[PDB]
Amino acid sequence: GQQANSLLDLMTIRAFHSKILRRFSLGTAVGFRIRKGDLTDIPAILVFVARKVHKKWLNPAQCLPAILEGPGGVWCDVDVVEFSYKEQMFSELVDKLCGSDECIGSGSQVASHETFGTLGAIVKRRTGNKQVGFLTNHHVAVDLDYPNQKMFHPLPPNLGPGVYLGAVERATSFITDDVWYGIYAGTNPETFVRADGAFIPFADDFDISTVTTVVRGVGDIGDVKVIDLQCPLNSLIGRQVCKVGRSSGHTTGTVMAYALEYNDEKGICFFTDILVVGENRQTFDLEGDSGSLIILTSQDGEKPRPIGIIWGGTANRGRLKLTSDHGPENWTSGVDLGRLLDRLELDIIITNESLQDAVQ
Amino acid sequence: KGQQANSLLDLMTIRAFHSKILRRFSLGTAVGFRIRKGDLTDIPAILVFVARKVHKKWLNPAQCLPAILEGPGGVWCDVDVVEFSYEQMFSELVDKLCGSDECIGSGSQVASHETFGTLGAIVKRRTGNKQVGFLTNHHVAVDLDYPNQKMFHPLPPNLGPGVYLGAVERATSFITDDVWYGIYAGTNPETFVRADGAFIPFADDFDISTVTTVVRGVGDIGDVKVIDLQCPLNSLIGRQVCKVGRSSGHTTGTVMAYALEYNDEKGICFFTDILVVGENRQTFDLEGDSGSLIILTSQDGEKPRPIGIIWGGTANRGRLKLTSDHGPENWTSGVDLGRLLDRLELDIIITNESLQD
Amino acid sequence: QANSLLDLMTIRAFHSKILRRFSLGTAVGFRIRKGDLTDIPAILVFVARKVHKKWLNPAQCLPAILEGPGGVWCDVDVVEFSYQMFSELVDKLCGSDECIGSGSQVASHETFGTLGAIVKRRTGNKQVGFLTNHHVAVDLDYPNQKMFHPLPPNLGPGVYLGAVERATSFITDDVWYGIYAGTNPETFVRADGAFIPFADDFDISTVTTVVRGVGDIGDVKVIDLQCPLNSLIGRQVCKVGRSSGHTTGTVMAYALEYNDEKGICFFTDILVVGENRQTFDLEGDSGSLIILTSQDGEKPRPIGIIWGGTANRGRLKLTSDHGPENWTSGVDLGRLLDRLELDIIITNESLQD
Ligand SMILES: Nc1ncnc2c1ncn2[C@@H]1O[C@H](COP(=O)(O)OP(=O)(O)OP(=O)(O)O)[C@@H](O)[C@H]1O
Ligand SMILES: Nc1ncnc2c1ncn2[C@@H]1O[C@H](COP(=O)(O)OP(=O)(O)OP(=O)(O)O)[C@@H](O)[C@H]1O
Ligand SMILES: Nc1ncnc2c1ncn2[C@@H]1O[C@H](COP(=O)(O)OP(=O)(O)OP(=O)(O)O)[C@@H](O)[C@H]1O
Repeated sequence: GQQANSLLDLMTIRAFHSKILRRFSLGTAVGFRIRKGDLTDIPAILVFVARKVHKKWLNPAQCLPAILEGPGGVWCDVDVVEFSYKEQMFSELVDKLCGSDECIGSGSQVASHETFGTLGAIVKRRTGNKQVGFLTNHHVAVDLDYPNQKMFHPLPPNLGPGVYLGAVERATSFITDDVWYGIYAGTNPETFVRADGAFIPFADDFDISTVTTVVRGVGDIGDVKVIDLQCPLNSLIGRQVCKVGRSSGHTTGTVMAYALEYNDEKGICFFTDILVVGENRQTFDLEGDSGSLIILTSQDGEKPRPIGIIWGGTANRGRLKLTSDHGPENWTSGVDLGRLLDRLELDIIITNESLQDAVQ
Repeated sequence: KGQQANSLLDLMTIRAFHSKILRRFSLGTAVGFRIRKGDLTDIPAILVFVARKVHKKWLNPAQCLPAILEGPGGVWCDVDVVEFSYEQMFSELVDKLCGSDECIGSGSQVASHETFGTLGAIVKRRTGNKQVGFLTNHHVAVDLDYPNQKMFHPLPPNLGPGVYLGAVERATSFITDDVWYGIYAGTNPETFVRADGAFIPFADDFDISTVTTVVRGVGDIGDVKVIDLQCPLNSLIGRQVCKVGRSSGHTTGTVMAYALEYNDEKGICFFTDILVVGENRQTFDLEGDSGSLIILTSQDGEKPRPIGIIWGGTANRGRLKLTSDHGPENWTSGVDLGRLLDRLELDIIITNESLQD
Repeated sequence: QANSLLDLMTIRAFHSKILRRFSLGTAVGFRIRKGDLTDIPAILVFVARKVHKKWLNPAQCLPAILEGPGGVWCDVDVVEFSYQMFSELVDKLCGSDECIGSGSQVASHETFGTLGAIVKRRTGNKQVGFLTNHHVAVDLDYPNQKMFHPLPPNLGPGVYLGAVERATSFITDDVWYGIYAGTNPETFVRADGAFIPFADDFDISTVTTVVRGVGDIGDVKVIDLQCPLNSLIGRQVCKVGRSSGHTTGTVMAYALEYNDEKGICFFTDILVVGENRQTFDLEGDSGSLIILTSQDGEKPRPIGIIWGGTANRGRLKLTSDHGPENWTSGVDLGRLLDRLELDIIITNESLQD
């Protein structure tokens, strides 16, 4: 008879009641109840519909209950959100990240022969030789069917001047929920979590001595921050995050929901990790920022800690409307950094001391 | 040496008397107040809508319209040359008129299986059953490619949640000028005015107890104000009007011309009744506002009076230049409420105690 | 065993729930086996694709026998639905003639069409005219159009025929058929029809009653819903159209029921397919008269009017070593006549008087 106070409890409650909510919803996530336009502190399951019609034009069989109970007597609220399923910045930071700098690092532009992207972090393989490289999104890194994919910065040789970074070695795709979350967050045989990743070691002839580990526009970042499923709920949802992109530069935002699910028509259930909406009714990211690091804003004057990377373009998928008298605002979807570094056995490099010593 | 134009009727027949030279090089013609230097004056005139207003140095005398016309009994009036061509709001009212409220009324969103529209008002038929329904335009109501077209609010069941309102009962199509105005306004055997409208009865099992007469943004409206065609010209032209729409919310405007006539290539001459332009170069209605009530803004502190409804959502039909320091601004066309209340015989409900009878 | 149409629609109405699960439509006719029609009454089930009964779930295998009230049984057939001629007749039906008649080209300001038969209202003034399809006759937002032959004055030389007076919209099956053919509150039997009176100043002396290319037709033939099944299904039909000219065909099925994703049930009356793997009407023959081929030295009798515009649309795909064939939909010209209360002037004596 207790109230949910962690992400695991809400995820288990949604798993118990997966069939009721999905009947008239375009998606479902777990977070904080949104009332009168801003987050409250009451845990709730956020269900996503296409329109919020007053419950006077709804038959009784379409009015979702506001309270659900799960295993062991855990209850939580139900909140209904109105979901929906090119302004490039010009500044001194975008120019440097697009290749007008003397060094490469996080937020820099990485390109293939066909698509652009954004450099993520500078990572390290935890096993074997422990080569040095970087990690990004495979939708900009791996072309489905050319046999080899090479990395160039800023542009490929067939499009402009650039240098050859490396080749894709390991790439990730949708994985089962059991390995990712550790629980059965659903009643479907085929539930996959989309977490793109790509480890590209630097070439043996590369000039790696002109790379940096500090984030341009954020300063110095700390060690990676893992997301625990049984921690207080106000530790992930409702916090302040930032991003450095090649197209939009430094942008700020906040975390709105966790564990977004889509349920395509063919029957496969796809989970999306994080939901980020920009601040001051701005956009958190453009299209082309896929790969940029997502870092929590420093609190009580500590070192900011990356918590994930941007999946890609969410404008095509749609936007969301927070209860207000203003127009809808788009969102941004992320991926957990911890279980994307564990699945690839990668280590975050924050300073040059761990870079110089491990380049041997 | 005679009398000057001083009203709408019998000085609009002056255009009928001279409908031979007016439309040779013009896209249309209306009657109202002369516009000079961008402001509306008080001299009655006949506005001539051309697609390009050049200075009188590059015109042969053939296409130079005179500034004075004559009619029956020695009546004269001026001639005006006007340049004339032929994304919803996000606020709280817009949200309340699309299903976020607990009541329905004028300005509410009414939808069919294909189109979108706005609720006109709450009405009663003056004979027979006397059931309380509502009225709108038919470009949203009727379809002749379906036997039944039903109304849902906010959305049809095949597009989203909603409630069933009713079906179309009466919708008079384009109607001739003789019964509408009374005068033979034109020398064309086939002259029609597009008085689109549709009376839609409420469902038998529809909850009446959740509908209202409040305009939701104008306050309380009075009895319908008929456009009497024997009053001075300063009774319709130049007054302030307003509307409530599902897309554009609540806006305001002014009346510039009356009885705008349009002739197509096939030969049929079509009259449009009311010309409205926005204030401060703002728009008066978006696309999807067709069927919204047009209400005169009340002066001297009386109750506002509805005088018409919006014909169609304008984005393609209308652009006119008033001043030579700003770009063209679109206009909105309306239909008289009071002769559309006669061919669709009705009675407007203005209080909440006329809903319980 | 059913031996008529009346008890053939009744079984489908009784079993209109299991059939609609995996079908694009349903009609009543004769069983088709190996590409030819048999003499066994059956119910045609129009699926999107034919597969062998081994890649199908047990609930997706439609039974071959259904029963209805009164202990009457019928077979079930599964069909695979897939929902200008240059001659001297096409020229004479397009404006080169010295007279107007059946099969002539009639045009509105927007669309083209085809004249049907010369008709006469049975009450009131009894003034002559003609009847055709309203998707040519009526422009909806302008009810009473003017009729011109061959072309409107804004498109070419022509003469003014008249203006539409009465037009037929969707009709419910209660008045049309008589039986409640369907357990659906909204079942519509949308028979196109439009009587266009001739103008008072029309010459009328240049109007014929013989069908160009068929000769002299007899009186109209009504379709009785309870008769021997080989009286309508399996017969030979023909037409005279403005676009394709004379063309022969064969009636395939009766009372076709197509569906739309709105919940409202519709009905189509007559199914016709071409002969020798040809097309029955290409485009613009909407309104052409459907006439049974003369049998045993008789006079051909009109039995329907083409709905039209179903060549670049519906294909009657067969699973017997060939490409899809085109089907044409028609409407019974006995009830289109009755509910508009008209006649059929078959000879010159009834036109003059
Ligand atoms: N399937 C549905 N589609 C559209 N609207 C619905 C549906 N189900 C419920 N609603 C409406 O959603 C309303 C509640 O949204 P919500 O759950 O957030 O309440 P809230 O947070 O208290 O209020 P607020 O709207 O102020 O954010 C319900 O009370 C009902 O009016
Ligand atoms: N067919 C035409 N096309 C373009 N311009 C025309 C045409 N006919 C007349 N004009 C010119 O329009 C000008 C007159 O406009 P108007 O009729 O408004 O007078 P006005 O009200 O005194 O001036 P304004 O409104 O511009 O201050 C004259 O130069 C007139 O010749
Ligand atoms: N829903 C369906 N979709 C596709 N195919 C089906 C379906 N149901 C049945 N079938 C196949 O259709 C076959 C029969 O078609 P039909 O009913 O006409 O038999 P038939 O006339 O004896 O043979 P023929 O195919 O020679 O015309 C079934 O026996 C089965 O093989």
